[PDB]
Amino acid sequence: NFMSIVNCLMQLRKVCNHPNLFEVRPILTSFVLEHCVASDYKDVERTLL
DNA sequence: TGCACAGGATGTATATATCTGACACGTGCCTGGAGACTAGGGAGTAATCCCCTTGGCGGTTAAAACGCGGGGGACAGCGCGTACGTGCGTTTAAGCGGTGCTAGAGCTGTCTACGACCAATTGAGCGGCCTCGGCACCGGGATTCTCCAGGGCG
Repeated sequence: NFMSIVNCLMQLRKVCNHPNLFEVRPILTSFVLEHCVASDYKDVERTLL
């Protein structure tokens, strides 16, 4: 359509000037890995103790 | 003389034959069950067109949203007294057993108006249209209507 062209270009025009595209830059927090392999051996430590 | 006893003279729950009421079982005539013919009413499709959306920038306005003062009205506390709450004896009248009736409730033939079912006309009622006089909104101005400050009065 003629509307899809304009609405598709408004996102590039929402970029080139400033990153207005939702402008989400990750805060770069660390990884979320919850396993903590030693916790799996915690029970074995309890039984042996 | 004062006293215990042996038997009659009354009660009383106890056990037995007896009187309603309701559940249980055996019928036969107006119901249902079912078989066939008709057919128009229901399931299915081919355009269609028509108002209803798609997505989001801005500019501006009217409506929504927040914020504080305090004024009056909701609301707690408390005393009063008369208006029902509670308890007696005394009365009028419904409950109930039983009775003589009837006049209106209730099931059944006759036919006869009289409304169900079906062609032919049309005209009065419905789709379409295009105006103007009543209607929408607001100024002008008079009128009322409430709000606040003495002050004459306690």
